[PDB]
Amino acid sequence: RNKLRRQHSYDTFVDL
Amino acid sequence: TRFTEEYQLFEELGKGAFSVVRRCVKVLAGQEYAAKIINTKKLSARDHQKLEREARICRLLKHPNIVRLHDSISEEGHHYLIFDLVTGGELFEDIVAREYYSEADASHCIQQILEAVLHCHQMGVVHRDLKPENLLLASKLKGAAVKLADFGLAIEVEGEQQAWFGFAGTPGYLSPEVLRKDPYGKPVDLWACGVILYILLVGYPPFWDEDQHRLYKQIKAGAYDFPSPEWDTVTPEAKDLINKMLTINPSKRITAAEALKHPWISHR
Ligand SMILES: Nc1ncnc2c1ncn2[C@@H]1O[C@H](COP(=O)(O)OP(=O)(O)O)[C@@H](O)[C@H]1O
Repeated sequence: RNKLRRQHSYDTFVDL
Repeated sequence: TRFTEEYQLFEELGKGAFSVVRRCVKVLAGQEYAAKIINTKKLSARDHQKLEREARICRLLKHPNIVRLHDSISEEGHHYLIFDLVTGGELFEDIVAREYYSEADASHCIQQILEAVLHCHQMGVVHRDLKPENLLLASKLKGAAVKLADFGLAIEVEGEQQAWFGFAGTPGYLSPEVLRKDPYGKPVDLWACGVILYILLVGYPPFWDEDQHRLYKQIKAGAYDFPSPEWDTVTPEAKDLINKMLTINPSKRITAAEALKHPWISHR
């Protein structure tokens, strides 16, 4: 349905 | 100072954020490790703070399902983290390659993950960044141990004392309390465990949207479900554990200790 892609780590709030 | 003297570099295992992991042996001992080689010169102010934190936090953690840090050494322009060697790659690449796991293999997998998280918690460490990318497999062999890694975003907590420790982690895996900018603590790791279990059983995540604004709406609202047909043949006790983990109120949210006593983990 959504499928699985890799996500990165943020060390602050970064509006994307 | 004292890495060049005790350790011999060998072949590259991977690259990263101004890091290069090589296999190394401690010459005299003869034992082989992974040396994470970090470039001090090219690191930000903020990156040094993490390196120091990663080093301090990792030193506390002795567990079979955590990647052990054995040594941390500062020479001119280069910092070396000496870890257990792990040769099985990320849980991520294994979920992608196998698409999804059986309830049997999902239970065995998350059980190890929960024992890693439980150790972290009992030592007053919250990870904040649980995801398949940050779990590694011991070796390429059968039933190799899942080992938790990447404590670059991990925080120390005093007992059960919640606080606003900052907006940190991976959008898809973040907890509602962090999204709501609430004081948080140990329970955030159990929301991530929720997301990992869901991913394990059908091979896609419970919360997605192109728009990060919408993704956060879903997560804050706990807007997930168990679509037909792929979820139809999945036990109600499997779902029961996910719901208990994906509870938007961290107070009523199941703990690592509880999750391990859950009938879907404990017997089989
Ligand atoms: N202990 C280890 N044994 C073997 N390979 C490792 C080990 N730690 C990290 N690696 C691998 O080295 C590469 C870079 O890792 P690192 O820079 O520490 O973190 P990240 O992969 O999150 O950037 C990746 O391929 C990672 O899987």
